Amino acid sequence: EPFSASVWVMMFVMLLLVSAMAVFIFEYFSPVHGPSFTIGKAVWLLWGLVFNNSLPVQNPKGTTSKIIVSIWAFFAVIFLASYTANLAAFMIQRRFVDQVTGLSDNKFQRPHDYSPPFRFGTVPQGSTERNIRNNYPDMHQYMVKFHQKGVQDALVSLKTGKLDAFIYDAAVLNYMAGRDEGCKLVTIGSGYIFATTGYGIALQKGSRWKRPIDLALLQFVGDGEMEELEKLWLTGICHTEKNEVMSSQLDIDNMAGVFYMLAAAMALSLITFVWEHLFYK
Amino acid sequence: PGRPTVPQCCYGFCVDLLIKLAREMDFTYEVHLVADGKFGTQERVNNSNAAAWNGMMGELLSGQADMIVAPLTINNERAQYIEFSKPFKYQGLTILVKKEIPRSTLDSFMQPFQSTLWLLVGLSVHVVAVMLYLLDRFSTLSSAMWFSWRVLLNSGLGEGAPRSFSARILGMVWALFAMIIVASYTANLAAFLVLRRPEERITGINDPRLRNPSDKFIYATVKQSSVDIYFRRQVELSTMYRHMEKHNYESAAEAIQAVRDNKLHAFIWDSAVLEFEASQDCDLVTTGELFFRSGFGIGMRKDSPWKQEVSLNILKSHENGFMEELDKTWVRYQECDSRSNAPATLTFENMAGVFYLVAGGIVAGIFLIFIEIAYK
Amino acid sequence: SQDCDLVTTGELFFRSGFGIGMRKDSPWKQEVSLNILKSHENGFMEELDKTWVRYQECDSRSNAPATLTFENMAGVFYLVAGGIVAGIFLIFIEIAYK
Amino acid sequence: KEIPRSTLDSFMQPFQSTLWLLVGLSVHVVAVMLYLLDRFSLTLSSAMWFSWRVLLNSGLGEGAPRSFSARILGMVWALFAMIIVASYTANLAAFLVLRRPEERITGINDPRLRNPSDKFIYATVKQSSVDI
Amino acid sequence: FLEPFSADVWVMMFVMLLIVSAVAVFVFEYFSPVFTIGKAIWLLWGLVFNNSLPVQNPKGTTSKIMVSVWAFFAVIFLASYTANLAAFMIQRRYVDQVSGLSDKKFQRPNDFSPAFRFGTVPNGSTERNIRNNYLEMHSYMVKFNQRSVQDALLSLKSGKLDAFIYDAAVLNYMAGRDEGCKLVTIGSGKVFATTGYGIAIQKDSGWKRQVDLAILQLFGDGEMEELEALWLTGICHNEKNEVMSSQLDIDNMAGVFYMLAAAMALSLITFIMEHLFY
Ligand SMILES: *[C@@H]1O[C@H](CO)[C@@H](O)[C@H](O)[C@H]1NC(C)=O
Repeated sequence: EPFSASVWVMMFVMLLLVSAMAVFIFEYFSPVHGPSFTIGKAVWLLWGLVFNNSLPVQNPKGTTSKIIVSIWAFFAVIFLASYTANLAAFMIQRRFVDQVTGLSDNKFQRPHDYSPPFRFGTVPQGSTERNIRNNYPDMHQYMVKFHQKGVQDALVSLKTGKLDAFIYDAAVLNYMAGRDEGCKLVTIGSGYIFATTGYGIALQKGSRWKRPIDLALLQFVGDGEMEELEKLWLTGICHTEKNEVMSSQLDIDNMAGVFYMLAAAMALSLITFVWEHLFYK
Repeated sequence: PGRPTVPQCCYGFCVDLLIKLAREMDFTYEVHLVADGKFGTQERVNNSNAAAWNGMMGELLSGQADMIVAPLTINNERAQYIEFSKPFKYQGLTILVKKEIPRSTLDSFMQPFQSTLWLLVGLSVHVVAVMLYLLDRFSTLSSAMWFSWRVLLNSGLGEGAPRSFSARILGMVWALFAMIIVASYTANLAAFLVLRRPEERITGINDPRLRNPSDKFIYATVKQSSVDIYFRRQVELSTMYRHMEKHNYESAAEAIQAVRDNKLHAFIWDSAVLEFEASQDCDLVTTGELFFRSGFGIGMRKDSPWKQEVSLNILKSHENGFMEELDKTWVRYQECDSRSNAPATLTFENMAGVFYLVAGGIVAGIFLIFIEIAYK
Repeated sequence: SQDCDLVTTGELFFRSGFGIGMRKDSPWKQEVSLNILKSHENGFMEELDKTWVRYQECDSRSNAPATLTFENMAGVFYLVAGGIVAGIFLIFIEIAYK
Repeated sequence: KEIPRSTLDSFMQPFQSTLWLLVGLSVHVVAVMLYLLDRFSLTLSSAMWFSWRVLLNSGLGEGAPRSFSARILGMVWALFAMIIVASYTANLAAFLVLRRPEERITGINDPRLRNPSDKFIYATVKQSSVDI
Repeated sequence: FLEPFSADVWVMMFVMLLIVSAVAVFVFEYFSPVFTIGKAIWLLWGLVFNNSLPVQNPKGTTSKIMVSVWAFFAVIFLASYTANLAAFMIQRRYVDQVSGLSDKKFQRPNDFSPAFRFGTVPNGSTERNIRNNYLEMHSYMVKFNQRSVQDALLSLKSGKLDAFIYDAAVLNYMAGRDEGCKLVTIGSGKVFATTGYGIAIQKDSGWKRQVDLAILQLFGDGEMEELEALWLTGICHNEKNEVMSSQLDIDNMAGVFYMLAAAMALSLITFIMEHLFY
């Protein structure tokens, strides 16, 4: 598309250059069989040479056309090189990230409508169950139906596909990504949990060892060790660099997009048939 | 299998050094290898529960061997007991283990194969012929199909586009997309080239997997190895100390083998002994940053009036490049290929298949010419 | 996210969290937090952050083709037109010669 | 923000132009060499077109080699020309190598934290938690 | 493309032609009562390497089609060949020209026609050692001697000097704490005259062993690693450097161009030979 703002118009402009080249050429061809079809071939013949050759076309003779063509050929070559570079850039663009809206997504909000069978679930007796019941009661019931108990239950289920996906404290889940064997599990989008909280410690309501306790704790926040503890226990394998992916199945829906353009062209040719079908007297 | 003293021939870097000293030094030498498998470390003596380090060193305290010529790391725990010369080498502990990388022979074309559509659309290229016939109406099949095959393959056979100009527009479209597909493939071929599937676990000091050991971390060292002191003293590593201990070996040959045999996923040892082996086989790899650096020195019983001279002598060996010359002289002879990407004649077999298909083709060809004969 | 001429360094350090402030003997302290907790759980907090924060984003727009790189291509295009004119008279002279 | 990058014509100067000048000259010599023997036992222009056919990849096909020896010559030179353009496709490949590594600065690892560079000034807000 | 070129690809290409040649003569002759020549060789040539071949196309149905299949697979291989060379382009060891002084290039500047340059700080253990072992290097380098390490750095950094030589710890820290990351340690920075910093004492009477003990306790505690990260640790950690879009350089293709010229000469004298046959 980027070539299109400047490049696509110039291609049309490129055809206009071709007419001038033909004009120089026509005089040379006939100072004064039916080579006149050549200009048409050039529009088509020139065009074929533009994209990766592969045109039997027709053999132009006029001396000027060979130079003019070589100038265009040069262009076509560097175009292709440019096209390859753009494709080369895409290989970078071909990074596959998870496509989901998490809790917000309709797959979660209205699970029944989808034909495919998928289920989300969480651990029993959790703080969230309540959030779910205070978000969607029905969703909580669905989670209750497919209840698991241990991390590894969920894990295996996810690795086996018994469980479609799994919601839990992100911190732990991040740690799970921190410890996956094979790195097949990721967080939602960026990983914002969408529930915001931090760990807390109980104290007798009457008790206040915490107000006194608080002071010690902050400096601890400030101190480098929390991060040491992080590095000590929270360090996780496969840090999420904008991930990059490749496919042995290529793309069949992108291919379909291509084929839709193709199909459009087929329709256009049918229209030109119609024009001849109903050609004016 | 039964081990008893044995007369043997031994040749080494340390031997050349020793004789170098012997020419430089008046003292004459007779060498016998220590009976103990390990150099040895100070340990509880069973019921007595208190004992000399033994092995190579205790024999030294004991006086069995007056002087110790070996590639031994120099540390304070040992140092109080005995004098040590200036250290010859500065080797650091790394973990010598690797997994052969996984690469694909069938992966590049596969991008089509699995896409499935790559084939199906080829057939639809053939179908476009039917549309062209439609174009012909109200203005050969073999030629058409062949023509379609050419656009995938730039055949340029001869006849060209249908008489209708409009019909011919699709030719541009289908060849357009064919071109695009090929190029796209090439890009995805490069996507294979991008790789990076492998994940490095080498930074051990900052590593997460190594610290929290498990049955997936069957990790060891050599039974009674200096690193054990590090694990010993490092209460921080107690967990690892035991995790390590339970899997330890009497020697490097078995310790390297376990990783090679794949009995043990990881092996921990120092650089001087290990890197040479890393060059020697190389399937296995060293990872991370050397930790706990040390320089090798000769071990001798205290008060040796020669240690000082020895230190001067080895100092000279460094000064005159002798030490250096020797290290290049043996180590240099072993090399490991730098990371690089080469095709290696793998993916070529599909083409082997093509040539096999050629044979099938020409066999079919006798029936194809029969057809001309049949219309006889 | 609002000014594309400015960017952040990647590392995040000194992780910390902001909060409301009152004197220790304030009679609204118990009430103020319960309210904050309720707003987090309810989603009110997400509405405010999403409402205000979501207005702006920076993305890696433009790809790499044509554009500035294509400007010198203009020069290339200028080079094709110039060459043909000399050949006209020169070619005619060559024809006259032989 | 970081600085931008140069246009393709500018990019061409680093590799494309010198090779084009040297190689283009080389093609004429190769064309002359085949004729030598042929001459012994606009032909030059035709030879140039045949050799240029590879470069632009126009493949005008205006002319064909005079003798079997030339074809071996063509077999030699034609293959070389193909290699030369494939190396031009390597040049094609080189254009996509323009991606910039750039720079990032670590909170503690980076040199700036190590020293407030005299040339490199950094700061925060006065009487703030960051100051503390 | 070296492995594929080395084996099977060429032999297979001959067979396809040969199969076609047998079939084409028999089939073509089958098609017309009233031939595989060089043109067939060109066809192996046309199908095999990105077209650009104008000589001919065989007049038969079975072989021609088979080759179009070949060509399509061959194109894949061509594409892969491009990718193979792209793999080269992906990374490169831009460290090819280096001297470790055991080469003798440093031993003499004069052997190399342009004047080379290297220098070190005078009144150093390095300079004294140099004078002791290598005289010529000292006597030559006296001109390239520099006032101070910042100034020695000025001679390296702004140009007017190629290489600088100094203590390895300082040079390694300097590499890490480099304003420009272009400066890199020689080779692996593996140093000759392997040495370490030392602490003075008077003579045989002194702290002796008790003092050394403390030192190796530091290693055990692990403080030195922390202190290394804080004081010693280096910017732009010395990974193998990666070069992108480096100016094109040809040396092996130059060889190929020479192969071409030689092959031509052979065919020219072959024609002479043939002529003589007569
Ligand atoms: C060594 O330093 C001393 C004191 O600055 C100076 O006098 C002398 O010139 C220096 N050595 C030489 C000859 O460069």
